[PDB]
Amino acid sequence: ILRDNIQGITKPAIRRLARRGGVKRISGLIYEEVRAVLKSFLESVIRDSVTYTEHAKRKTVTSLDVVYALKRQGRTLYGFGG
Amino acid sequence: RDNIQGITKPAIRRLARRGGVKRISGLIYEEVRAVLKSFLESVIRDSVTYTEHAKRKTVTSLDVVYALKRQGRTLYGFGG
Amino acid sequence: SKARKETYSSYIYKVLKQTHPDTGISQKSMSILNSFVNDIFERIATEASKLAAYNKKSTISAREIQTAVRLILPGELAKHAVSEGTRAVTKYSSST
Amino acid sequence: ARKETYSSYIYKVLKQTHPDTGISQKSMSILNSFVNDIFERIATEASKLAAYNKKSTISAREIQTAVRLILPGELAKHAVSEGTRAVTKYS
Amino acid sequence: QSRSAKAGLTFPVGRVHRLLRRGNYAQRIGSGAPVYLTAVLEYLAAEILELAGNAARDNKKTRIIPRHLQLAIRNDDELNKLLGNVTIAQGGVLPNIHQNLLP
Amino acid sequence: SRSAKAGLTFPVGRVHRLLRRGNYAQRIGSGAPVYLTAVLEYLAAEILELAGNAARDNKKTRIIPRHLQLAIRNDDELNKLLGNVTIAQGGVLPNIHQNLL
Amino acid sequence: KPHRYKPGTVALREIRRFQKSTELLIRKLPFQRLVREIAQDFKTDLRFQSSAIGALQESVEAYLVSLFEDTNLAAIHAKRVTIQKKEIKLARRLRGE
Amino acid sequence: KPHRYKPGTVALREIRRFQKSTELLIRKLPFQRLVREIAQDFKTDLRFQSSAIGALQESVEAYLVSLFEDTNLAAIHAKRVTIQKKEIKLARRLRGE
Repeated sequence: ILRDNIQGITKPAIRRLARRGGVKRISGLIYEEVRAVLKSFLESVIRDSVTYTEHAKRKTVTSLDVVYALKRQGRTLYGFGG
Repeated sequence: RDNIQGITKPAIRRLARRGGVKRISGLIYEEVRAVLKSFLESVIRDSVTYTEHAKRKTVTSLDVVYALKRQGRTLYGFGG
Repeated sequence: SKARKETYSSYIYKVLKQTHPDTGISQKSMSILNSFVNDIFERIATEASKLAAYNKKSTISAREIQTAVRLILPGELAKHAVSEGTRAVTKYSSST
Repeated sequence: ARKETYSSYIYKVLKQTHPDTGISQKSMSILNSFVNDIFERIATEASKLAAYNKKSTISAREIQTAVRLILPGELAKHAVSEGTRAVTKYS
Repeated sequence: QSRSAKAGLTFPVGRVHRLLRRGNYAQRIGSGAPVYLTAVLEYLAAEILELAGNAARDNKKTRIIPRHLQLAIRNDDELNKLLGNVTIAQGGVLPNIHQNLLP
Repeated sequence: SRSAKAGLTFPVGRVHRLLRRGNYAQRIGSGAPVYLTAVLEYLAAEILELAGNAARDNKKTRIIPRHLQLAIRNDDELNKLLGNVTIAQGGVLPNIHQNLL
Repeated sequence: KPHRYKPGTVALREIRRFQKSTELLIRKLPFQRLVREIAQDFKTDLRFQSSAIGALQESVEAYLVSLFEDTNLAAIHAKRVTIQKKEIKLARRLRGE
Repeated sequence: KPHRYKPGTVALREIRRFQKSTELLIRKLPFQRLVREIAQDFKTDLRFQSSAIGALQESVEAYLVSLFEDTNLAAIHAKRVTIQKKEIKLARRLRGE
């Protein structure tokens, strides 16, 4: 729950995700590098989310909070709380 | 007439040299010319739209700046 | 704990009925449509406001909105939307 | 005519920071674009967070939080400290 | 009676007028701008709803699955060209395959 | 001027009027323009000091566009803030790869 | 002889299935453990609701699927079909990330 | 003994010279009447001022040079010294276009 859960996105999970990109073979070192990329993106989103949460005088983080966090990325298409 | 060909083959060769390519394919010159045409048409449709809105027959620097603003280019310097 | 809210479920209902009286409607599509409506609204309004500020005019009229729409939207969509906007503003002025 | 520009203001910024090297008009234009764009971005996103914060009146705290959420760590924190100090001085 | 009915709409136009007025846009708001916005809603929502029904009949479902939303987005060139990065709400994607993979 | 009494160099009054008339809020806190101007001089001073350091690196007493370009590219925080920003006469950094050598 | 399919044979009907079906493909509880473990560092003891978790996984899934499609396009551009580290880094760099 | 340099090194010296000098690579009048031609079809009887056109040429040159740099990075990705059409299309497409 709070210790070494980065393996939640597992190697078979990464292989299945790469199946959706249209690839036949996934190399061994692909899994951990895409894990690091996902970690970086998730950290970048959640930093903005938690900073907004602190600004809003709120203790809980809502879905619309991360919606605004991703809003300044610059696309903002459909989704919950759009 | 035929003014797009005014950009010469040695000019595109130097431009690709700026891109750090030792040997450049022959079709690459005309492909670069074609993507340049697409770039200019995408910019200039918006520029002409803004010119027509602006109640002005002359395309000003601010006109080009506003045309470039929407497409995400956001240039600096000229009309900044 | 609520009295009145501004949602577009009646709008999608009647538009689908006037378009095809054979299709159902859910609320998830209602929310997604509301999101896209809001985003396109701020896009059009901000573009028109900044364009009016560019033309040193402090009064925002239908011309600014129509020009902003014609320059943001794809050419065929832009032209059709501008024609519809011109007819709508003319009929609204006639009705007053 | 008299216009509102940061010519003398950025000039005295330089004279307060680096009174040894002059500035060209190209760098004046670049700095003017930077300062203007930063101004509008902070103003608009602070206003929109305030609208989300169901407040139609903006105070120094809103600008503080807005800068702390847009800018990177060191820049945001230094801006927070200096702006809070200046606001507490003035009011 | 709201003025939308005589103009072919349904809005209480004062609602949108207030939204623009409190939106910090301009000191003077054109009266025809909210009406044109309502017309834009009517027709853009018409075409998007017909896209949603298009993708719904693509699966013979009277209700929607967000797969219908994804099909409506990706089968329309202007929607895909406009914006496609932010999350699709349970709609999935369109995995495009190549002609060199499969034997 | 009340800009100087704030410890500020950018015009506090002019920036306050821009905030009030910039379609931002009906009631603009008078400390908000001071805060904004403070951020602006902080960023401007960072840019100027980095440009001066780059000019000293190139043995030049003037801030040429190449100096400012290299100054921004040498700062990771600046690159994060300004990554797609393109500056004339700055060209690109001397980036080479040993594969083509 | 056992009906051993050649590599790449089942993939046809498999992509026929999962292109139409629109369910999730990642274990939920490990993912919520991950989002917790990254949240406590930013803010401890967060009282997570039932929401604000599925949106994150859907967004990251869409982003990584787009990145994987771009990587496959780059691999085909590289006169090959398989994925590799260089394809991923090139796709990410050309995406502005 | 004619003095003919081996191919490739003069390319490097040209690259260095174009790196030091940041002048416009396309003559002004060619861009002028190209813009005039491309604006003829949109609206007739349009006169172009002295300005607003050097900005167009500098923006096009800068973004096209960035595209060339991305294309060359993808070419090194492809392990070759030549630019190719698939290189250019991968550079364009992966940039959100």
